[PDB]
Amino acid sequence: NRQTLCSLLPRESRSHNTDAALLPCISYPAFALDDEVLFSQTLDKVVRKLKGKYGFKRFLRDGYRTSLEDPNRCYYKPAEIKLFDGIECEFPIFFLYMMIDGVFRGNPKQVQEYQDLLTPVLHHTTEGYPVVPKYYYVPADFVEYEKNNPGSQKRFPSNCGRDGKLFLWGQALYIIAKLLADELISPKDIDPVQRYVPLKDQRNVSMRFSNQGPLENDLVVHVALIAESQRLQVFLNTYGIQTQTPQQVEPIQIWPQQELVKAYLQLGINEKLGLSGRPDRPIGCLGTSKIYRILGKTVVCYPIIFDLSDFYMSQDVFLLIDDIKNALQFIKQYWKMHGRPLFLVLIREDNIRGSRFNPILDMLAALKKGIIGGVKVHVDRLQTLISGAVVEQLDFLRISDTEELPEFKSFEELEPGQQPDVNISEWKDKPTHEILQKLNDCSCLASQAILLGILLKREGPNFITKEGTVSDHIERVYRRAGSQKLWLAVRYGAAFTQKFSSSIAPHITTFLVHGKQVTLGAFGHEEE
Amino acid sequence: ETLWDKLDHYYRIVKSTLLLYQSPTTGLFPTKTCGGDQKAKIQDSLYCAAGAWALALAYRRIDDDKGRTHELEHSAIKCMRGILYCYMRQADKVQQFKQDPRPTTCLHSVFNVHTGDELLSYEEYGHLQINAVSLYLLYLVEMISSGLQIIYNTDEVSFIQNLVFCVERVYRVPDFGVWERGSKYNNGSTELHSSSVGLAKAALEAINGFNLFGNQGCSWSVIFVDLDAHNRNRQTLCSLLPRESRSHNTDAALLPCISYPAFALDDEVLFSQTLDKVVRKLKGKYGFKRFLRDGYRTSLEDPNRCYYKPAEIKLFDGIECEFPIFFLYMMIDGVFRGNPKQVQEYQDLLTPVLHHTTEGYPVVPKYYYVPADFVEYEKNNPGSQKRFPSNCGRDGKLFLWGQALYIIAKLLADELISPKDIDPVQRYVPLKDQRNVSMRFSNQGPLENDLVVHVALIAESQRLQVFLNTYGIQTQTPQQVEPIQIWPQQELVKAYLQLGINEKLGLSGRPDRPIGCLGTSKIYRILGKTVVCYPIIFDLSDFYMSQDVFLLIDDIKNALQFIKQYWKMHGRPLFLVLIREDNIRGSRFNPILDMLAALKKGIIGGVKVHVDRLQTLISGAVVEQLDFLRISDTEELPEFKSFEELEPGQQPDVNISEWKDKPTHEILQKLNDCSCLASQAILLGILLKREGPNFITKEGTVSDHIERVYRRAGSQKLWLAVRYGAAFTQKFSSSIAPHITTFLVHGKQVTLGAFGHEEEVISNPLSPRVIQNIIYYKCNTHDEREAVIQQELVIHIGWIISNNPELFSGMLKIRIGWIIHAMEYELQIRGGDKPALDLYQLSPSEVKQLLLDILQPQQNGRCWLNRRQIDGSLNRTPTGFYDRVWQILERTPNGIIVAGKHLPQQPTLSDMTMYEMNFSLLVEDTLGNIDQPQYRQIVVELLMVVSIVLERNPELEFQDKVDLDRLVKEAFNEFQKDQSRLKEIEKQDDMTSFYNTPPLGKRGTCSYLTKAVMNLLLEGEVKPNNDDPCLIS
Amino acid sequence: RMKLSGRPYRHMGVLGTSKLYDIRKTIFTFTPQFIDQQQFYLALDNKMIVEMLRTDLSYLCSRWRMTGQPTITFPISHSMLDEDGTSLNSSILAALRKMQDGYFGGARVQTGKLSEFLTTSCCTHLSFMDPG
Ligand SMILES: C/C=C(\C)CC/C=C(\C)CC/C=C(\C)CC/C(C)=C/CC/C(C)=C/CC/C(C)=C/C
Ligand SMILES: Nc1ncnc2c1ncn2[C@@H]1O[C@H](COP(=O)(O)OP(=O)(O)O)[C@@H](O)[C@H]1O
Ligand SMILES: Nc1ncnc2c1ncn2[C@@H]1O[C@H](COP(=O)(O)OP(=O)(O)O)[C@@H](O)[C@H]1O
Repeated sequence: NRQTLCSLLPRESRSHNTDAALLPCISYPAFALDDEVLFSQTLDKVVRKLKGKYGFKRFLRDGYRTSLEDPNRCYYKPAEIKLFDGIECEFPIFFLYMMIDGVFRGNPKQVQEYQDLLTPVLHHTTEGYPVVPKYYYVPADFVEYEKNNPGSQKRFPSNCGRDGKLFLWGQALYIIAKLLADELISPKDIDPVQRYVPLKDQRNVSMRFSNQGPLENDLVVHVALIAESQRLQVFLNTYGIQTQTPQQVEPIQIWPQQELVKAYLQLGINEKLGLSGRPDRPIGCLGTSKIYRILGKTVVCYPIIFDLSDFYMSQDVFLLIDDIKNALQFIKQYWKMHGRPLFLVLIREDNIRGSRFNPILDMLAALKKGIIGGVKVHVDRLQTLISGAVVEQLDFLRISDTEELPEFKSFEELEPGQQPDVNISEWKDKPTHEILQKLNDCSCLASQAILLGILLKREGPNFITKEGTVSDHIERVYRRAGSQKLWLAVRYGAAFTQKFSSSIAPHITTFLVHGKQVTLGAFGHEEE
Repeated sequence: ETLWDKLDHYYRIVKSTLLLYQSPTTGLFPTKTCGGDQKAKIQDSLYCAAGAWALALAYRRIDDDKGRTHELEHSAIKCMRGILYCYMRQADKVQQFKQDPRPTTCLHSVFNVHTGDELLSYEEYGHLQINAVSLYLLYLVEMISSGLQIIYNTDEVSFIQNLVFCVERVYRVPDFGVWERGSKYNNGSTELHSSSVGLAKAALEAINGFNLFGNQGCSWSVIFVDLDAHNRNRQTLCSLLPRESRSHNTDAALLPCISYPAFALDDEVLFSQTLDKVVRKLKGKYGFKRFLRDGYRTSLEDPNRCYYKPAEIKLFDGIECEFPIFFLYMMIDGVFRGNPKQVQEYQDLLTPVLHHTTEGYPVVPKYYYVPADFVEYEKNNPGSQKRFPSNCGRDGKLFLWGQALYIIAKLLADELISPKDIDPVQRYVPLKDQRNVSMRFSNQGPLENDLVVHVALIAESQRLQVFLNTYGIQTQTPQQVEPIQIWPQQELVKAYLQLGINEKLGLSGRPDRPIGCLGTSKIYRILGKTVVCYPIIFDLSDFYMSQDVFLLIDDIKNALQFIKQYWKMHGRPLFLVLIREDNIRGSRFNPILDMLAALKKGIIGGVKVHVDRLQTLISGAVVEQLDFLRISDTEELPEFKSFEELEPGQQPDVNISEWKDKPTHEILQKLNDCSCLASQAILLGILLKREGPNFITKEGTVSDHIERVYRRAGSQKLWLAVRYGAAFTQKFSSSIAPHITTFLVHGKQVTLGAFGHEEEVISNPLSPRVIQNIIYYKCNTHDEREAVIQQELVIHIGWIISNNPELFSGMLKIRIGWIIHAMEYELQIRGGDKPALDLYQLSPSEVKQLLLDILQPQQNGRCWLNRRQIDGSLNRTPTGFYDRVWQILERTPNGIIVAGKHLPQQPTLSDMTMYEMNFSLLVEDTLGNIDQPQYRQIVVELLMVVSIVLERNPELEFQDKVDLDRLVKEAFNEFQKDQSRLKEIEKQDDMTSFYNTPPLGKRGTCSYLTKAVMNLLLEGEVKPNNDDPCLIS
Repeated sequence: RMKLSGRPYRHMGVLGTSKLYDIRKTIFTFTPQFIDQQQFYLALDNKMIVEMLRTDLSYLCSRWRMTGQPTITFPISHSMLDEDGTSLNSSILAALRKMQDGYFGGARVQTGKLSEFLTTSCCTHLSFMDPG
């Protein structure tokens, strides 16, 4: 949500480059934006393009209760939106939000400028009580004159109060603004949770600002190198890295992220209201970076970067080292909680196998030096790192219906061709059992994936193979060339077995949250 | 520059010029950076630890601190767990100081930096500096709040509580102060310093309810302050607040109090009145003078003699050492109080006076002294000469307290630490935020005070609840509130006796004093039950004052008004009006029903109240959880008793004198023929003396028959007997001592003793048992009925000082014997020819209305003989009398002699300043021998006239000593002569006519006195003056 | 300030002079004791140095219980050459060739450039040597 608001921030939406609904957000009640430059970039566009004598236009090209709007038709038809340019209704409430923003942000002359603007537009009821008209519309007879010289004509109120019509939201905001302006209530009183953080105080506010402040970001993520086995800890120590096996941290339990997703599934479960619990999604790098107290035990979670996957990308160690750098950089840019983040670098014996050892040791060594990617880190023993740290106490688990506490499994010590010769096209025109013939004469795990992948289609999921169900032989060839680092096979295998990663969907949202749109599809072929 | 580089600059200065010096062992920092002195002062170490902590608060804004946050923070803990060690070794002294706070029972304030052992003894050094114990507690709260874990076990919490029990009673313990000397005179004298009481008010506001374990804390780690003792400190500070003490009208130690670290004052007008005097009278080019007439390391000071001798203090006027640190406090005050131009004005003043060490690190010289060769030139034109630093740093000498304040001020000014960061407990409350801060501000704000006290009318019996309901008041018996337990205050005093009890450190618990109206106004959770306490106003007592219902109704109004003025805690106060069946007996019913009815209406005395059922009133209220009781040693919880439903002569004929000359068994004879409970008290009270405590009486031991007659006439409302009985049985009230502290906290001094007899002066807070000797043995040896009436007036005056303080303005020494005299005279003037009523026969309440009537501003109407007798007897002085007497002494070379006393120009002009409270007491001592009270008013008027003549006419000055009696005699003799010419009155040396003459009028008293003064002044040289140089000369 | 004067001069054996040291951001490697001690006849004999090196390697293979892999820096001095100077001592060659073969001194030895050994060594950091 922070990433989406920021990507879209000077603006409101694809359609509106400014809306006056941004004023309720950027400032009372939410006080959401945490960038002073975007607040000024957003407010200045809202004031400049939306302010009026009688209020702030909700958005430019707005047809609400405009004289030119058709009352019967709910939906404006294409290009109608032009007819409402200069006729836009101006809502006096936005003057009241600007007065509340001024009291909060210490501008005693933005309260006056907008109080002065509201005293004229404010109607009064028969007993003298002020009525904030919801909108001020240009009367139909004067629409063309306003469109010609905008700001010239006189707009009639929408509710005068004596009419018996009152804008209850605006009536309430008059009380909030008038009390705040008259100092009969304090900014602190109406923002008990401190949504407005004055700049000088933008330092240690959770989920928003970090000790370093609003601008500086050199977080030191608290790395803990955890080794799958004692064998690997002793091997890693000989080569320079002190790591701790899952058992050496006995009270602390290292859990896959998925085991926290199982625990959270019990949060908000009400059977009286038919509610179920956290939706089963992945906890990510800003939630696996927290220490949790779940059912009386301290749980630290390995990041989702270390979660084993069918996709062939997992096999490249260089991608793991990069996902570790990429995760720590995300934790640096976007972790604004009180404690130092805790990244646990689970090392599996497969990660050091073969020449993956030299790349992994350099990552592990930089993690020991204190910098991997511009992200400063402090590798240390989990017990020392978890010691005075804030622990999220997950108390919703309780005992609930079952008189037993839920069963949570925790990571445990694992105690001990140049080109495919077989081209797809020339070998798929054949329907022959001969593809099953070359299958016995193909040492290429890429010719095998192409030959044993033509058959996942023409003969079927289980057409018998010499080896067994075809589905098993492609998964054997995919897995085999994944290890032998035979990447043409790993990709013919993944494709033929139609493999998709859990992360494709989570990443396609990075594109979307950032205002980008992804098209999948080849070049010269159907795009989507 | 990166933050790392910006703050590495301060880490180099902190590590070289402050943390190098921290004792490896104790943690305390040394006063002398270079040398063999082993002295670590307590205050300077606290300021040094605060300086390291301020750098840690800055390094917390950098995640890659490289260890500097842990080291700088843990250095602060080291210094603070080192002061605790020094104090914890001297916890034999913390127990002795709670019980007998005294200069020679105090925790030492200078310790061996290397070992933590006592270095200087009580004779060698004035260790009673409660600024230090109090700043230890403000800093422990401010550091534990920050995240710094200084208190480690329950025993350390019990010592911090016992340290609190000591810091609560500071108002009554006079001390040496931040400056270690006491007053400007180094006479070895302790005085109450606004600075020490102000830091104590602040430690107590901060530590009330602070888990000293911090975040890792429970209910058993909280410190509990007495809301009543804190109030007594607030009351003392505010009655000494533009000033610092009886000696100093301003001191720069007020700046550490009024603003960082304590931020104590809660009045913005007094803060400005206090700061402005400090800046105006103490600021300098090189720093702020600690106090005017200060001899610290002055060129003229004798190094060998510790104690300045009388009038030496003049030699130090203009030579005063100027401490650059005060510029740093003013810069910290500016950062806190949002003045970005007071930080600059005082930064600009400090950049020049700041020396630098060889490596470039700034050295704040402790003081800048005028060199000896230039002393006279500075005295002649102060601010002209150049003063040499005291420490240049290169010398190897650094002021570690000033080094630490540079780090705090420079970090705060550079915005590398925030005001919020170094005041985690919010000691500074910006005006706009002065609303809901406990013990300081209430929802209504800083100025508005219409508190609605939550009254709960509790009835002794169901019988009384049903009786009260028939007559209109719904009350609830103690049982009807079943879960809630109503306890006497004394049962909370028993419970609190278990707070801070450590047998390992020899600590005992809260001292056994009374909890008062701001502590019985709280709901308490003691041992799993909710306890609400009846006020101490409802506590039964031997003293006869309890019998007057009108005094109970007034004590109820007086208590609720105190609760309104001085309760600033979160909940609404809870006053429980216990009604006893004795209270409604007889015609006490009509007065009690009107109080109970007004309590039902919602207003009794201007204090709005909400009577309601206790269960509803106690429901969402904050309850103080008294978790210290636990089970402790005994496996049983303590046994606390709670209020339970009590289920069903015209004149004494026998005169003392004519019946005491007799030793006869005949006094025992009339005893059988006296129906007067006043003749019986006089007859059976002669015998408590001559025959003995148990001389057999027909009735039984005499001690039993006077206690029967006292109690009997107490009920029959026979007040002459109740007072002869109380006196003869020598009865003293628990409240005489608590009230005599109202006088003292308010800057007044009580004198007990009769008019015309031995007076005594209680100038300092005293024990009930010392106060009792003063009233029954030392002062009243002729009539003891006087001691009961004087005890009656101290109780009445004490609540009047607390709630209506200005009915006693112009009064600095409240002579209760003289005030009783004014009352006996008011009864005669009121009486007319008909004989005057005997003050002694009057009911306690009638004696309170007589007092309130005599204290009422004398208005146009009474004879000017009556106006004078009342004003003179009350010792009321026209406003500025004391300042005007200074002006008379300044322009009189040989002094004023009144009634055989003499205010000489020196040593007073040399040792004192115009508004010094010490002078007001010297003027009051000089006018002490004036026996006649109307003569005191004429002498007060001559002095007021001499001030107008001297001020209006600047040329005339007295040659010889002014004998105020001779100027008065010459004025009366002129009046005698002029009135004789009108009608030849034959009374001689009778000044009654003179006293009756109005002060100003055709031929009034003020003319005669002006004339006399002018004849004396004109008999001497008329100095040609330049303000209005003579035109004809 | 508290009159503490560093560490007494203690001879660093093979164990101490087998880690790499980070002194003022530049890596310092230290040759064993037996090489710089050329003040008695033992250093003149190249066979002795071979034997001292073998003893040091045998001690290292058994007593190294440290993170990292130990690194013995063995510089071949001019005294380690033969009489002519155009050839190296036979004993010293033989020892070096056995170390290249992986085994010498009861220990498995990996020979290679010192730059390669940074990533898998006990690169302890001497922060007390930084100025200031
Ligand atoms: C509450 C009390 C009061 C208001 C005081 C009432 C005032 C009274 C009774 C009179 C006070 C008179 C005073 C102070 C003085 C008078 C003057 C004018 C004295 C002049 C003395 C003198 C000889 C001056 C020299 C004149 C010069 C300089 C000639 C060149
Ligand atoms: N397999 C994954 N790879 C990378 N990031 C993931 C993965 N699964 C979840 N996340 C991240 O975890 C967070 C929450 O998970 P999820 O609810 O699945 O996110 P989204 O709804 O954006 O797909 C997001 O930041 C998401 O990008
Ligand atoms: N009899 C009493 N009447 C009123 N207040 C009392 C009485 N006894 C004690 N107090 C109050 O209880 C608190 C502490 O009691 P104590 O130690 O006697 O006070 P002090 O030393 O000021 O006389 C003070 O606020 C004091 O005024």
